Amino acid sequence: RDVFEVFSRDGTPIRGFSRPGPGETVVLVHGVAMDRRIWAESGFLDALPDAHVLALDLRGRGESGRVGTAEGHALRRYVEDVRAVLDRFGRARYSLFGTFFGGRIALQVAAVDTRVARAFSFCAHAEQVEIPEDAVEEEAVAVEGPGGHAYLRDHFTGRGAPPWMVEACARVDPGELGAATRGLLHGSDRRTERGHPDQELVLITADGDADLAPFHAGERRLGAHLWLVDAPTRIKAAGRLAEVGRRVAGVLA
Ligand SMILES: CC(C)[C@@H]1NC(=O)[C@@H]2CCCN2C(=O)C/N=C(\N[C@H](C(=O)N[C@@H](Cc2ccccc2)C(=O)N[C@H](CC(=O)O)C2=N[C@H](C(=O)O)CS2)C(C)C)[C@H](C(C)C)NC1=O
Repeated sequence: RDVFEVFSRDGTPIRGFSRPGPGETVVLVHGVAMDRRIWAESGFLDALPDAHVLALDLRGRGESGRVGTAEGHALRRYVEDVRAVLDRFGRARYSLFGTFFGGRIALQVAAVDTRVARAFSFCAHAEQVEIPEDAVEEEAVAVEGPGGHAYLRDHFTGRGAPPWMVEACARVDPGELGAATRGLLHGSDRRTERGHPDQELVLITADGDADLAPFHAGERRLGAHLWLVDAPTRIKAAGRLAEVGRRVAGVLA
């Protein structure tokens, strides 16, 4: 692995790693309370034998620049972070894969960037969502204070998340957890669109997902393919991420 830095539109430095390979160029986008270490820890990275893998830390996470404001965590800024990585590696074709909100980011990048040949969204769909202001603010308060890491650790432990997902939360600055949560009130609720006709769009979720309807909506509206894994909930589906990586490898091959 080599490390890289690029700058987003708003000047935020975005840091990541590049794992060279002779195959397709894949860009990996982590979830909110995560960083780029999850790709190796989940076994997803090992499941892609040939790809040139680019894994970024989104703003405010990992080794990327701090933000600390709700507006600085607007979805459009994350999209800019990812597009800056596409610029650095200069390819005409990329395949994006994102987990949870990272999947939503990947879908939005696909909508706006014609260099995205494929986008895979794990446990996030493409449809418009309702984002209640009170629930957002309550969650932001719960994650940003002294007890915020413990709150998330307990939440994910009680819901059966894999250990790497439980542990990643404590690596995120609490102020960035709060600001990222509040960032949802700046555009995150709009549906995503297909970027161009030849793009391959894939949604993945738990077969037991309590809200599969919007995943089927994306099949109809975007021509996305839906992949299911054996799990009762989206959080538990994260235990299957390496297995999903093997199926991604089959597409890239
Ligand atoms: C419940 C709580 C622990 C959890 N909060 C987090 O984890 C982090 C901590 C800081 C904020 N965090 C967010 O996530 C932002 N908060 C939310 N987002 C919503 C959501 O529904 N997301 C979906 C994916 C999705 C996205 C876009 C479009 C479709 C689907 C989802 O499946 N979420 C599961 C939780 C579960 O299955 O019950 C997880 N998502 C985390 C991640 O993205 O990394 C890993 S687990 C809407 C508004 C996007 C809600 C709510 C308060 C607004 N709170 C959560 O989700």
